[PDB]
Amino acid sequence: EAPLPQLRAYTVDASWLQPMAPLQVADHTWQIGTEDLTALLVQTAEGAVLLDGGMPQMAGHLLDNMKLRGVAPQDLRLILLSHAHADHAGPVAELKRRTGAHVAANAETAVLLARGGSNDLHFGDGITYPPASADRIIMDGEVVTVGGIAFTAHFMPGHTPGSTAWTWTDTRDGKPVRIAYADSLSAPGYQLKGNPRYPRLIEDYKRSFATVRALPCDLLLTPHPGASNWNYAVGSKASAEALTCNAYADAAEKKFDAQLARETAG
Amino acid sequence: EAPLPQLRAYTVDASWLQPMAPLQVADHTWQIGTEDLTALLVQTAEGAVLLDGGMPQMAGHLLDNMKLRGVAPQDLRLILLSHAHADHAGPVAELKRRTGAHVAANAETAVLLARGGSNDLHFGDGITYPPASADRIIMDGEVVTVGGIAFTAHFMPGHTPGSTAWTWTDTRDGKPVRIAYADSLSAPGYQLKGNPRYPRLIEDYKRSFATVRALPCDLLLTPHPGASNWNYAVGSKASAEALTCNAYADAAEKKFDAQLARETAG
Amino acid sequence: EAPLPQLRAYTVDASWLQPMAPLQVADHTWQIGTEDLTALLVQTAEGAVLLDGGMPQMAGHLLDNMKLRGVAPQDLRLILLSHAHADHAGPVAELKRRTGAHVAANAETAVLLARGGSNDLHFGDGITYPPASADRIIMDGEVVTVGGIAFTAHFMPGHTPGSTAWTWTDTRDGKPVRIAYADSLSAPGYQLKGNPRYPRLIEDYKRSFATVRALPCDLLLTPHPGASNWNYAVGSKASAEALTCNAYADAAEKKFDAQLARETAG
Amino acid sequence: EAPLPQLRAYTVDASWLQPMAPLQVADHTWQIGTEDLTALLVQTAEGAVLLDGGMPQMAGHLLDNMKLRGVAPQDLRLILLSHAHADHAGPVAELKRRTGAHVAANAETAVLLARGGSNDLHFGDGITYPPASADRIIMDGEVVTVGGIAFTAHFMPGHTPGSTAWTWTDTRDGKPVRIAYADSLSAPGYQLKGNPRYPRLIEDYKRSFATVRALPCDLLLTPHPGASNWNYAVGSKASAEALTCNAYADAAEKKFDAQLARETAG
Ligand SMILES: OC[C@H]1O[C@@](CO)(O[C@H]2O[C@H](CO)[C@@H](O)[C@H](O)[C@H]2O)[C@@H](O)[C@@H]1O
Ligand SMILES: OC[C@H]1O[C@@](CO)(O[C@H]2O[C@H](CO)[C@@H](O)[C@H](O)[C@H]2O)[C@@H](O)[C@@H]1O
Ligand SMILES: OC[C@H]1O[C@@](CO)(O[C@H]2O[C@H](CO)[C@@H](O)[C@H](O)[C@H]2O)[C@@H](O)[C@@H]1O
Ligand SMILES: OC[C@H]1O[C@@](CO)(O[C@H]2O[C@H](CO)[C@@H](O)[C@H](O)[C@H]2O)[C@@H](O)[C@@H]1O
Ligand SMILES: OC[C@H]1O[C@@](CO)(O[C@H]2O[C@H](CO)[C@@H](O)[C@H](O)[C@H]2O)[C@@H](O)[C@@H]1O
Ligand SMILES: OC[C@H]1O[C@@](CO)(O[C@H]2O[C@H](CO)[C@@H](O)[C@H](O)[C@H]2O)[C@@H](O)[C@@H]1O
Ligand SMILES: OC[C@H]1O[C@@](CO)(O[C@H]2O[C@H](CO)[C@@H](O)[C@H](O)[C@H]2O)[C@@H](O)[C@@H]1O
Ligand SMILES: OC[C@H]1O[C@@](CO)(O[C@H]2O[C@H](CO)[C@@H](O)[C@H](O)[C@H]2O)[C@@H](O)[C@@H]1O
Ligand SMILES: [Zn+2]
Ligand SMILES: [Zn+2]
Ligand SMILES: [Zn+2]
Ligand SMILES: [Zn+2]
Ligand SMILES: [Zn+2]
Ligand SMILES: [Zn+2]
Ligand SMILES: [Zn+2]
Ligand SMILES: [Zn+2]
Ligand SMILES: [Zn+2]
Ligand SMILES: [Zn+2]
Ligand SMILES: [Zn+2]
Ligand SMILES: [Zn+2]
Repeated sequence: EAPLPQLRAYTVDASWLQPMAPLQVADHTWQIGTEDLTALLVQTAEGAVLLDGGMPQMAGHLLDNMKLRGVAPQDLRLILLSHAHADHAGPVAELKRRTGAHVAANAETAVLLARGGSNDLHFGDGITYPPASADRIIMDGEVVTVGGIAFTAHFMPGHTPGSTAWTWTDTRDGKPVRIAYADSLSAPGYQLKGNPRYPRLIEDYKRSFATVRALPCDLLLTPHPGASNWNYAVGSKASAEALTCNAYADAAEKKFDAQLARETAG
Repeated sequence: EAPLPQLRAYTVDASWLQPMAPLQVADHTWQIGTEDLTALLVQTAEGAVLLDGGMPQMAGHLLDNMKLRGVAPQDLRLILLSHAHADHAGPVAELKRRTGAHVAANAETAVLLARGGSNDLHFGDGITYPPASADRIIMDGEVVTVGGIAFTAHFMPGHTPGSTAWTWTDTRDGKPVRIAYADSLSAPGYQLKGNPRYPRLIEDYKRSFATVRALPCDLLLTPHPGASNWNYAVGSKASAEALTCNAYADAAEKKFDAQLARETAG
Repeated sequence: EAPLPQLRAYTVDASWLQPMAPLQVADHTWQIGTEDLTALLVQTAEGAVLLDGGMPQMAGHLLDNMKLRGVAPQDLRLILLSHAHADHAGPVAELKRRTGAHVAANAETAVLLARGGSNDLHFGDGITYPPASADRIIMDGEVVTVGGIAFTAHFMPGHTPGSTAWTWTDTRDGKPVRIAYADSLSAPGYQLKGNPRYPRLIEDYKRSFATVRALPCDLLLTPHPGASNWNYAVGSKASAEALTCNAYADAAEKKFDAQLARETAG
Repeated sequence: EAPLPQLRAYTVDASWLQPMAPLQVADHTWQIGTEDLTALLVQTAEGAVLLDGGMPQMAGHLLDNMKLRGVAPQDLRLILLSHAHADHAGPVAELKRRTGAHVAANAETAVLLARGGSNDLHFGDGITYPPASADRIIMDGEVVTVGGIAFTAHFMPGHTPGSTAWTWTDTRDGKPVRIAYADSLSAPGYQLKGNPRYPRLIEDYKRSFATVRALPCDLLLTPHPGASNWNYAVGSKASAEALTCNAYADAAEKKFDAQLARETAG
């Protein structure tokens, strides 16, 4: 009688899809995504690095903003990721096809990216995107260097098994600024306790809060800017209310502890 | 001002998603998909073969019908495909996870399946599904045998580069019936002439019409039953109006020639 | 003048390639590899599991011993691995082609297996084997069940990033025996300190010694039987001198500490 | 009693491993491989293309010759292949890691490259190399353009299913020269007739001879220079005795016909 349900698209708040002009974060580092999704362009003498790309439909916008910054498609050398969900790695496959970029990621992120976010530990097949391959597998603490800028990977599993914080030192008019691009610490709708697909989930989150607290962190950014209290829409004041890494980890742990207590109740 | 567009789901006619009970095609062969999408179960002494699975959301229905036929999940040994579009290979990844099945397919089908139908030559990223890996690569004319039933692959590129017809001989109360499961010969919205992503498209279709004409073909079935004039909803009369392979290829070539003439006009 | 060097084969001690008849370890568990490489067959009512396969050239021998145990190729349901080096995962690709088996492994093991052991963190391309794909990705502590026998994964990174101990409870004439198949803890020729390809190597080994100490462990086996003092060549006395998990971890840590001190010296 | 055999390395004639300085073929095109294996560097205003790399151990030599030509590792934009055997695609994985290059290849070549030449239709696992992934899948007749130089793919299956001829137009002091890099047409030790792994092998070779005859072909080069009568070791006279595409196809077909007759005899 009833047919099987139609496929449902992954739809998001309009602000996550609202294009913005490039916003300078430090001397070499620019936010080039949307008002509510981070995509960081780091420009060096020997090419550019992109950290995250946002949603699948953002590929053209990212290339447009790269061109505004003077980065031709072939000048993009490397793509790094916070984690391989559709709202952060969405356009990676298309960006690889349209640029000279390689992708570097840890093994967990590589296997999730290669299945386009399908068979997610918590989302199943509900939130997917075009698959892409990682060209370089990185280990915890490994340094990736482009044009002399060194990016250090800090694994912080929990939100995904492959969740990664990336740190690098830029300058603000020549003076060092230690940037920490810390991954999400949310657990949206997750089963936290006794999860057969992620048995050590709680232990991983708890260690990840400590990892984030200890990051070198003059300036924190996050894949969802609201998580670190950034306001990309207000330009020069965008960073004014930004959290420290310590405060971001503390807020995330308090939310996590409350969610765990509610799960025990329900 | 305007945000980027939301992602759009691949939605289809309700009849493509309308479950049906198993319909016997020959002694060992059953249609177990929906009223308007073919999924053929061939049952042998040494396990079962599935030819196509339909849409991604059909995985549970297929397993239900397998159980009605006496095929436990671990009894499914092999998945074969007509072509790797979402409406025929949709549930392959999930079926592999939930059964003991391997997938056998040609290289073109394997590479399209492995990217979940993304970066399609004609559809781009508009019609995708969870990626799956082929476990065995097959060549044109290669025979795959399960439980003594021999399935022969006949490449018929055009609708996709990897489009394949599968033939086998079943029985009807012990008497031989040469079954031809011929792939689609449609070109829905395709640019046929001077296509930079498929320069020899017209030559491939034209050869594929000839391939289909020559198939051993007592009984023709097609991924979309309407293409061969099957009527799955009427049970015992389902095959009554079915086309021959010759008539199917002729109708497809006439449609193709008309579409090519219209493309030249527009 | 001098040509580039010829490729060099991965050659091993003859005892690693010396076939042996199946040796019973417990009611359902058999050593079916060679005198000096472990390959464990666990036989259940609903099919068999293979833990490791040894060297690439052992595939036929493994299938022979499976047949002696009553396991037809299609009865092999699952392959599990200690780690994805050529002397333990060597024949996995061929076994998958010749049996109905899937492979389950963590993400690190999956990415190393998929490149056939090439670009190894320590061996480069010197020790490789035919690539294979993991069909199921498992997380730390995840339970995989076949025929009612539950196998629990315990990650113990160091020898490879994906190194895994597998535990299960068998019986000895109906009485429970907790088997621990603990991975290698060696670091043959490895740079341990300040390794840019594995920055947290020492921390991972140190945690892995503790993981092995805590395993449920009535009977310890290891990929190289000599590491746990097994003597496969003497049949019924093969397990007589076997180490406990505690003693295996202690011996490995003492060796590791000495090697680290020598590396600091040299 | 007897242990299983040791693994055997793929060893080749010394001349295949004999490094040579870059040899100019046309204004933009250089032979940069060894005396007996072709590796063509095409240098454009917008980066370089490499067609084949030879044996796995040639990676460093190729990078050295690129540097002599003024091509830094990051200037290599694209790798194209004749076919994915160890003596032509051997160093592709390492070159991708050490350069900015992507690989473009047809689906058949991509699936063979991704398993490192293992499970070869004729060689089994005897001739393998580190696996690499194709970043772009190309179709027959598709044009790939770098720095304004257009490379056209011409499929010529037989030696491998994915065998490809690549054509482009260079200049000799400004005057057009149509270069044809035609793949191997040998069948070394192959079973040609009734091959269950390649049922249409003879038909594919026969069509491939015709494909090679029709190539735009002012100057023919081949993966093994001896096949087209090149003499890389004599510098300026290297091309003097080179065959036409017509003569290369004719010689290959005569050899093929004789081998087929001998196979029928034996
Ligand atoms: O790398 C040390 C550096 O990090 C900062 C924050 O940028 O301090 C963080 O790290 C310290 C050691 O891990 C912690 O004591 C501190 O709580 C944490 O914020 C800088 O203060 C310090 O120079
Ligand atoms: O979610 C952060 C994102 O929201 C915007 C509005 O689109 O700013 C809001 O959130 C900021 C804190 O994260 C507030 O300071 C601001 O007042 C509020 O409008 C974006 O600008 C910001 O990137
Ligand atoms: O395999 C031959 C077999 O096929 C049939 C149809 O089932 O005929 C088809 O193939 C013939 C040769 O390819 C064609 O002459 C014919 O037009 C085509 O239908 C049977 O008639 C025949 O026994
Ligand atoms: O598209 C074929 C598919 O449509 C159904 C109705 O759901 O049957 C229709 O098409 C048949 C020919 O293909 C007609 O004979 C029939 O009268 C018409 O309703 C399905 O039954 C059939 O599988
Ligand atoms: O799972 C507990 C079980 O393991 C054994 C060994 O088989 O003890 C091991 O684990 C204990 C807790 O992790 C440790 O105290 C002990 O040192 C270690 O050997 C059994 O004794 C126990 O029943
Ligand atoms: O390396 C273990 C492996 O070696 C053999 C001989 O081939 O046995 C040796 O090692 C045993 C301890 O691991 C000793 O007890 C034995 O005396 C010695 O010969 C194999 O039997 C064993 O599997
Ligand atoms: O593309 C035509 C061009 O190719 C040449 C050889 O470079 O001729 C080849 O192709 C012709 C048509 O395919 C054949 O007639 C000829 O035999 C073959 O060598 C040039 O002669 C011609 O300009
Ligand atoms: O196999 C071709 C390859 O061999 C060399 C010698 O290393 O040259 C030989 O083959 C040429 C024809 O292909 C002959 O003309 C030459 O006289 C002979 O030495 C290499 O120079 C050539 O690249
Ligand atoms: Zn400045
Ligand atoms: Zn997320
Ligand atoms: Zn998110
Ligand atoms: Zn019957
Ligand atoms: Zn289709
Ligand atoms: Zn369809
Ligand atoms: Zn018993
Ligand atoms: Zn090892
Ligand atoms: Zn080992
Ligand atoms: Zn010049
Ligand atoms: Zn070859
Ligand atoms: Zn060759």
